[PDB]
Amino acid sequence: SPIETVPVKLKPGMDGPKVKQWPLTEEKIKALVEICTEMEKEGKISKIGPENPYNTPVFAIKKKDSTKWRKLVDFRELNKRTQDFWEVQLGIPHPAGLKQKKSVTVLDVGDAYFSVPLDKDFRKYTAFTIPSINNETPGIRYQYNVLPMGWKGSPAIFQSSMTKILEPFRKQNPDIVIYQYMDDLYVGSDLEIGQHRTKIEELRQHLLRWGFTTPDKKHQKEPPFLWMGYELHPDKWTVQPIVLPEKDSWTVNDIQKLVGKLNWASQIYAGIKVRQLSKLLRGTKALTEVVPLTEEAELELAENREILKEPVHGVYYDPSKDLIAEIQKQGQGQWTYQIYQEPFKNLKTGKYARMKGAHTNDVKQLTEAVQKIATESIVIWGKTPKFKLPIQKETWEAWWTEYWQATWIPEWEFVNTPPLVKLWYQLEKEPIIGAETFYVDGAANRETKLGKAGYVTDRGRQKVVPLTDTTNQKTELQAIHLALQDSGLEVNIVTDSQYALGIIQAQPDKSESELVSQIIEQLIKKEKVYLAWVPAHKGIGGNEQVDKLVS
Amino acid sequence: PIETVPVKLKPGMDGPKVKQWPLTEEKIKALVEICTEMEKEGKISKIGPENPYNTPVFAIKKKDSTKWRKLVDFRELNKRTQDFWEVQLGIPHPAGLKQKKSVTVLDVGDAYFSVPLDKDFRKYTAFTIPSINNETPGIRYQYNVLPQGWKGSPAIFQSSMTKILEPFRKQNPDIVIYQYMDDLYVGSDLEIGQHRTKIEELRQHLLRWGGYELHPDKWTVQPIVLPEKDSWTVNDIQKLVGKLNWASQIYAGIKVRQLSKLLRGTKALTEVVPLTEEAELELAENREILKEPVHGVYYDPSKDLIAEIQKQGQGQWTYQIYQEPFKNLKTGKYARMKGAHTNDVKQLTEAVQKIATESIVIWGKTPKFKLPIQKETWEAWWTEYWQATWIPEWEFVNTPPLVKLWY
Ligand SMILES: OC[C@H]1O[C@@](CO)(O[C@H]2O[C@H](CO)[C@@H](O)[C@H](O)[C@H]2O)[C@@H](O)[C@@H]1O
Repeated sequence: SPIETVPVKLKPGMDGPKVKQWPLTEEKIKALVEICTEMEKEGKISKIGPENPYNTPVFAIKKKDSTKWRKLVDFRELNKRTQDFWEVQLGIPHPAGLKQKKSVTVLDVGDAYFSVPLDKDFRKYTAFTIPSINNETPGIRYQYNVLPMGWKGSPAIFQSSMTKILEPFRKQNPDIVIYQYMDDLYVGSDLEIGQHRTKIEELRQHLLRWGFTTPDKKHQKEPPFLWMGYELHPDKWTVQPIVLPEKDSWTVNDIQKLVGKLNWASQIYAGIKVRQLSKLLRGTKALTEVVPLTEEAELELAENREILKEPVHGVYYDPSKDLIAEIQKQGQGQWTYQIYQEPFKNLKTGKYARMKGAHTNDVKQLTEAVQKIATESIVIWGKTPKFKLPIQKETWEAWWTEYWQATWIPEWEFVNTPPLVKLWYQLEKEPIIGAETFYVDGAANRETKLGKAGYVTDRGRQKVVPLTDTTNQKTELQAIHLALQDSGLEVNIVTDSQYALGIIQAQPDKSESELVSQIIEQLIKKEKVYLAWVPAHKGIGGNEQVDKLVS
Repeated sequence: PIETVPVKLKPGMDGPKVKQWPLTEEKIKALVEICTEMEKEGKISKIGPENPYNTPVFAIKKKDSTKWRKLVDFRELNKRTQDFWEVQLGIPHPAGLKQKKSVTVLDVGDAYFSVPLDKDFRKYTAFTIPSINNETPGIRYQYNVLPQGWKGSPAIFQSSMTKILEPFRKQNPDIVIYQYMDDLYVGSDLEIGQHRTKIEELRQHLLRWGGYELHPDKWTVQPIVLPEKDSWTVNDIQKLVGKLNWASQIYAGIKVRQLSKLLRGTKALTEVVPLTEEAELELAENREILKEPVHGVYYDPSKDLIAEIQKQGQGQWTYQIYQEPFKNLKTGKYARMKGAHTNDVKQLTEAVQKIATESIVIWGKTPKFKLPIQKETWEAWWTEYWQATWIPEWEFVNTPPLVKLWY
């Protein structure tokens, strides 16, 4: 309570909220009055009158099981008018980032927000009114003297306040680890439990001087500690149990809940997949829309359910050993990883399944997975791990030598875990002797959406295909598709499309486009392909003849 | 007793609101040591979340001096800051710096820490130190002094800097010094050992009031080259015609009439076509034109500089600097000399620093880079290899190599 307040402002040019009070049942009014009275006695709020013009609605909501009433003030209007804040909560602590400690305590502070005073000049804005019953009186108005729940600035101002209060204790006790998450304090030490407990109550006393209680109901002295959704044992940690929906009939929203639970489970349960279930979310139009599970989605769900049946634990971090990250490929652009220091003793797991780009290959996605894990490792442990990757050094070598963008992966060892990541074809750097040469071209009418794709060859072959509902870029892709379709196992192709050349040169193995996908399929089945470019409309060789033909 | 210079953001622009990225343990520890010391010396002040601005902070270790250097990426702030062309506090660029045997670059950033910053502008300088595993919330500071990395600090300190160097510059008229950001570039035509010493002298003089060696004289333009063969295949000629057809939007009077007609018909790419004597003449003229710089290209100080880089393999990197498309002011080739040859990203980051350093020397400012790299690959690693106290503007391009024009 005696912390200095943090000054806060409205946004420039804006006044406080002036929102009418929704009428309310006397039962709610009576409960609001009771609660408000207690808060007033405790000094959290003060009575104000009608000469303050601001207002925010107050609602009354029921308790978890007691039937006790709960006061909510809907500050949506005040929040839009309150200045922005730079948030200081940069991330979420993760149990795999903890080192083993000899003595551990988890504590909370009680009434955290209501222990921090609010800027005196800002208080008028937090005005709310308890209505009379059917307007018997205008009603009773209060304003906040402390950080309100539901105000945009409360979390940051509390977090900063608590950092300032713990700063003296941290400096004086540098071999005591304090994880501070909002009002929740994890405290680990290498002290004997007698001396550790002494230090705990020194800490409690320090918080009490500054107006922070530490109620015993929230003081945990024995493992397993309940912390940040986990269970901390001395040697190992556990996610609190995850229960998945078990519907007969699934809506979009049900699926969204399921994928979410699975993502959360994937931090420790290896091999979780959500691609087929998430596919169900595409192109839907209501949260209430019933969605039948595809066969793939059902198999994916059952696979995950198997994985969940078995118990799992993570272990804690030992800084004197290396971090090792191992990735397996799961198919359809899905990846799963484990992070460990000793074999079969995971710190945590994870998955990477994002589709970046219309056109890509497994080597790029593996590179993205490496980058994701590398970022997560710096967040959690402040360093980057060594990688074990299911890709040969020859494959990686062929990739970064031929691919034109700069690329890199840090120190990694090949691990033989099929399926391995590979390039699925490689364009020839020189024209192939003995191969037929195809001059391809496609053109579309911007206005009509009609076009043609075709080719002419050094062996006297030629073909033109009419296309409907197409584009310029598709007719060019279509032209190459035709050349691959009608040619042998070795072929030289000459296009004037920088677009089509650019896609294919990057050796994609998958695409959101069915046409590109077909082309990839074709490329994989050839023995050798050389793909060359010429500028259009310069009357050059075969290109001129083929351009002439599509016309 | 010092008076601050009133400073404004540009009209209609707010301060920077850029999020801090994750930092390694050793960079966090370095920043916490540096920032508590700076807080003690009053150069920065601990702030809270009621200040809504932020700028990323990280650290770097130069290769020859292995203490950590704090680096606040004020690119966003600098873009939003008032021009000092208008308060007449800008710094002219001396031609002739590029004509010197050697140029030595000195980190002169600390000198800014003796001049207070306008009280109403400090909130825009906020930065946040992260914590390993988010054990604690971020810790926020703002500057009370001219901050390093801010474009305004050289402008405001400009009057003071000129006084400090007046004796050195009158004692040494042939030395040329240009100040860019936190850096002082010193150039001379003296032989290395002597040049160095006068650098030492300068260092001492600077210390009293309160490097990297470059040889611009040996940066060389790498022009477009046409292959030379005796037997030419249809594909060779096609590749040749497409290259010259592209070079014709840069150079004047390049023809492909003669080489192109050699390709009439629908021919196998492997078929060798002998050169007409006329096409051999066409090739000759084009070769000669490609040989000498383009006529009509001059630097415009009111326009931004742009740099493109292409990976060529085996440690080689081509680049072009221009202001308008196809009107290159400089084309070059960067080569890695480390010996490891293993890391594309480190090479590109060293290429970017070297190209930017040349622009500072030549034109007095860095270009905006078009980087041949995935945004996410660059952002995963580049700070591991950065060694400049400035950071240039950049964007990410995925441009497949149509013709390998520059190699
Ligand atoms: O690398 C791009 C990445 O850098 C950030 C840092 O968070 O900021 C810089 O980005 C651009 C690089 O030129 C500038 O436009 C910008 O001013 C600079 O801060 C991110 O904004 C960006 O995603």
